Amino acid sequence: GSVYPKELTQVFEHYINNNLFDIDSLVKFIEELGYNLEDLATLCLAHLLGYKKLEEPLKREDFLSTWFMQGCSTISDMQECIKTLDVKLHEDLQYFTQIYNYAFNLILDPNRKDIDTDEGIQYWKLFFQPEYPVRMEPDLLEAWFRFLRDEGKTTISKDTWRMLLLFFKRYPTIQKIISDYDETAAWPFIIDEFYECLQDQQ
Amino acid sequence: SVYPKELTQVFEHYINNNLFDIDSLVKFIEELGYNLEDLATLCLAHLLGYKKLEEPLKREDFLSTWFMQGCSTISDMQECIKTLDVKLHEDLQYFTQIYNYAFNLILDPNRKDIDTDEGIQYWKLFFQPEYPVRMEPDLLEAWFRFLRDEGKTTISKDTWRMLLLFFKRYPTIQKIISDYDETAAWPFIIDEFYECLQDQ
Amino acid sequence: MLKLRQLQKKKQ
Repeated sequence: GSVYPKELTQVFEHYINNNLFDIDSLVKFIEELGYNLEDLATLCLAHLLGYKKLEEPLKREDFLSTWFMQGCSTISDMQECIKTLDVKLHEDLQYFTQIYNYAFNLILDPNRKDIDTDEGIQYWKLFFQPEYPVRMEPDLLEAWFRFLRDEGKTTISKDTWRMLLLFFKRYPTIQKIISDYDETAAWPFIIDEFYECLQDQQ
Repeated sequence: SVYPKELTQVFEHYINNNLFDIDSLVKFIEELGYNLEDLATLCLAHLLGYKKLEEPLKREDFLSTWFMQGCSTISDMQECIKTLDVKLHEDLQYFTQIYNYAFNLILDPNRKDIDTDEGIQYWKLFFQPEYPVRMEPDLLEAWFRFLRDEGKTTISKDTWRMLLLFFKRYPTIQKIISDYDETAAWPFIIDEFYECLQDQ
Repeated sequence: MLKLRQLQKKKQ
């Protein structure tokens, strides 16, 4: 039929502001789930709930459909569902990648096509923590951030964002880039610039 | 250079007229060690990021995928697929993800739903006793019989997804009869199946 | 969800 479990509908109602599950709702929901906004697991949540844009409110039907399918009616249940996705974020490279690429689409401001470098950098700092499955030399990550700042790269395109994961797995160190990187491959042009910059600072 | 010679040689080994097309995928599956009817083939498809079986797999996607996984040789790929096949039997969330994914690949181009015939074909594979969602044999047979009897010629995504959840909660005909709630948020079609099960 | 906090500051 049509009625979701009362307990699930109470959860929705609890969070909404002036009839909408808005930005303030999602923040409170994350808080009550027991997370900080810095926690990558919050991206699994958004993805699980099918957010396309953070600016747009989450529809009731969408909120209810999603939890009904996870067998959740209570915060406790939802905590358990996210905890599980959080483990999968750390352990399953394919899932991490998907969530990584998804991050970009949410970071995008409305009406933009590239993300601002500062926002991008802030998110790269989250994704490249040693607990996560793509590990590289700290100096290399720092050199990348520094490059973007020093050379005036104020925006990051989807291609650059998506490709950087393969890049870092393929060359975990500055020296590996120096010794193996080929400019005539099909890397994003900004990655070619990064190589030249590193080549200079030898 | 980006990818090891061995990994590029695997890709190159399967190309037909310069594409990794369906013949490529068929031969890949066979050399991997599988039959087309093994559900592990869906794990493969899913790992390689297939949206539609009709579309040739891009070189870069084949290579990126296996490299990220740490595989260079066919033997590495076999190991990877064996593991996912175990995961398909052992890990219920993973099983559900693949189940859900199947529908998307079954879809003919230009269509929103699948033929009932094709639904049943895959249902029979997904519900073999080796897999994690187990039910009374008469229940699955009743579901197939209901689709025929009630003239259900087409299956929606909604129905496909909800049925699995339905069978997780309800492994027997008698549990459905005793415990199912027609007022709850199940699709109409499962509400009908419930009534059909009671009428008999 | 850092973006979410940014959006809060912009709305306030």
